[PDB]
Amino acid sequence: HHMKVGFVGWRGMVGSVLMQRMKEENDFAHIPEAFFFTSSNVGGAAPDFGQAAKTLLDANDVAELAKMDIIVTCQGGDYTKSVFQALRDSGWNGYWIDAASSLRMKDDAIIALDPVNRNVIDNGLKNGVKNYIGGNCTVSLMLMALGGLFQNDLVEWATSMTYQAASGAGAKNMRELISGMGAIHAQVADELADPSSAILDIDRKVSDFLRSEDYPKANFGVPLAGSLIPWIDVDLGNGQSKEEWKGGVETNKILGRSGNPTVIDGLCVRIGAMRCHSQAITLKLKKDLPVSEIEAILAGANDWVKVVPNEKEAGIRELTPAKVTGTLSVPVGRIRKLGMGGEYISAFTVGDQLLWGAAEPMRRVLRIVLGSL
Repeated sequence: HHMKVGFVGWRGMVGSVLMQRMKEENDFAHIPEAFFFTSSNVGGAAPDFGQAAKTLLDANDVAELAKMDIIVTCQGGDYTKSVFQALRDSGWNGYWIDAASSLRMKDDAIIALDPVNRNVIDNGLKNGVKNYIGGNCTVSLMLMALGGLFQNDLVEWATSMTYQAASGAGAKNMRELISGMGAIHAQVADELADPSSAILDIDRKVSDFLRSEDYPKANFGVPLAGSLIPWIDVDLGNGQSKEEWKGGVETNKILGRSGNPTVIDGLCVRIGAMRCHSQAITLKLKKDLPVSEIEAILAGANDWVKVVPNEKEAGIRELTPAKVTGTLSVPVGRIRKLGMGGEYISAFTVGDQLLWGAAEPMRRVLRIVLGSL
């Protein structure tokens, strides 16, 4: 009833979304003693959520961290590597709630996505698990949409072809995306304002610009605005990106199915959207069910998924980054039987990666951890 919660990386993008959400749900009213840490500004001002400690503690001081009962970090994997094992080596037996991928595949850690795996979280808490890690964006967003099928063991395999937003690469990448949009338009601003200008002239100027060294591409390396990038994260050397490899491993740990795991594969592609990830998925199901029953199973899974009837007008209104950005809704639609047989379906889902793909599972598992003491 006297728990001390420390926050690291609250000032970065993910941490800033977390703080915003915790303010919106009045989470700090449920935190007896909140503390804010810093890698740069020891003794400076903490964000004012009404907590007693108004000044920043040293994020790199393992003894200061060990004073917390719970550490909530959005600082990233390098930070986690710098202090986590040193903290545990000192005897610190508190809770580590982390956005980063460092500890995802450790046996003493749970990937928290409670609308999908609350039963797993509740069991770790009773069995002494102290590490609750946020899942990779694409998997968590996929399971928010499709958890009804997976949780019922109705999925034999799935391939997801993704349309991933810049936010997953960072604030700098989001700023570069909009800058590129502005620089593309500025090349043909006059022609666009002239209704009699030739489309092929506009077109040639834009395509020349995407191949010119004047295009702003410092962060992605290549154009994103006006283009796409069919590789995300590092090259594993087997033709697979690390983003694609996190697919099968993370999905099966969240559910608890690393014993007889479901195959999750596909291609991860960046497109010019700000912060929604979209996925076009082929699934082979273990049963030939009608679309209506599949849809009922999906709808019943959790409170945030939105099944969209498979019609044009609803699809283009509901299943887009324009609709979903900044919201907690996870629409899924285009549910159709495929030509290969009754057990093959398509699904298309859109989800905000800064919320369900990052900050939102963290505030909820913080509350669960606090509600357990």
